[PDB]
Amino acid sequence: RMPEFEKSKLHIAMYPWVAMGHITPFIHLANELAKRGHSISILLPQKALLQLGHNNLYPDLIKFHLVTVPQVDGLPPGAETASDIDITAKNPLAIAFDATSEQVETLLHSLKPDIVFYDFADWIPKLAAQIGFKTVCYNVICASVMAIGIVPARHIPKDRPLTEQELMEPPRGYPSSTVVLRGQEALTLSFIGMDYGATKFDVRITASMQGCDAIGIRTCRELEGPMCDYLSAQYNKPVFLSGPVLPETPKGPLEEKWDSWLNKFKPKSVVYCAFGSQMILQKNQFQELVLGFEMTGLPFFIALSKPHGADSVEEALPDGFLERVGDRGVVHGGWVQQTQILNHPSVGCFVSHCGFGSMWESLLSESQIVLVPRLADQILNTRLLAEELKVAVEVERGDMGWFSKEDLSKAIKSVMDEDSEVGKLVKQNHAKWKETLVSPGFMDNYIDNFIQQLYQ
Repeated sequence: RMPEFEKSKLHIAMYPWVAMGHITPFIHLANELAKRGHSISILLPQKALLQLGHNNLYPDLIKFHLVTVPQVDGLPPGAETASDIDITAKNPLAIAFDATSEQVETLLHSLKPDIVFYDFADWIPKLAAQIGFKTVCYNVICASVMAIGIVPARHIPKDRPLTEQELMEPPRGYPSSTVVLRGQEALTLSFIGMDYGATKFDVRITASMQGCDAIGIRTCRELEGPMCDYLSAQYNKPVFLSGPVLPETPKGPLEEKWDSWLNKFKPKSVVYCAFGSQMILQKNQFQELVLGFEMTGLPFFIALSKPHGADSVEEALPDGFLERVGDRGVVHGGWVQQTQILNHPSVGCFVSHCGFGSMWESLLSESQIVLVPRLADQILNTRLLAEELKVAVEVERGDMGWFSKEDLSKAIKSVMDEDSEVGKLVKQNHAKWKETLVSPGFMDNYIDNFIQQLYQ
């Protein structure tokens, strides 16, 4: 036997893409790593520090280092993150981001970290070779959108935009016939061939992936093992999984008004619906939605933003809706405590867009899962949950993402009717999966095994 000793802690630096949606998960990962004693240097612009710094739970070990984003052609005056731009400024922000290379080179030279985590900064490997650190290309998304998009096995012609049936065809070798985009959904993958600064996106991501020592993904073998294996083979790189790195669930009690309203109903009977804080619907689609909920005859709590055009949610509701729904249903256009609502024992169904966080809140809950995705990562997550694992159902679509009230109602009723065979299938499968994903230590073991891989 060699004697025990206390393995020495790592210093890890992170330079994530300058979006609140990229930085926040890097911080949550930082917290899990610092919890185990490791040191983390996170490089970010000051507006991000201002908005997100509160998320750092271990300031003795997690330090923030400011990175001034240069001014360039096309860039709004004070802009440091994607929160400060419209989609017409995407390339200035990318060019500006790439122009932070000198300022981060200096910081990394000064900090001398063991490992650096990055995503969109494909020039970080060049610096690794200079300064002598290892790199992980850490992706805060699911493996499937990575596997189906920018891999060597997909030819992406550099002169013209990609076409619908090209985008719709998975790369050769892609290990699923279920977790795929159908027809017009392919269009949502268009970003893979787009421009993103001086270069196209696929060139940047191909370089990030090819240049790293390991690929990191915010996911699990149990859900996306084959996808991870596929990526590994495509880039000839190891793939380290962190697990989903979910933040500490907000405790704090539920607003008295909503709790009393929910207590009016039988256990596991209310349908809750939210598509997260980004998305906003067209007025007619919003009206199909609420009517779809009326048709179910079930009680319902809808937390959606007022649609484009309207002055409030009340204004947007079709004629007579409030009167005939009365007790049964709420349509709230402001912020709600999503977590505490889903945990109310009266809630029994969650209708969501299958964004990353909502996917995981769904999988970990006791409610049945109904899915209405918009973006490529959301559709792919949805295929995983509804087609492949069958722990959820997905609402059918049409042109432009349209969903019928008939289909929305049918889906909700299909999982809430006690005699529905589809509903029993998804309920039992969901319970099997939940049991695996909350078995004690499951998340911590992902983190601890991730750290072990970092040590190599």
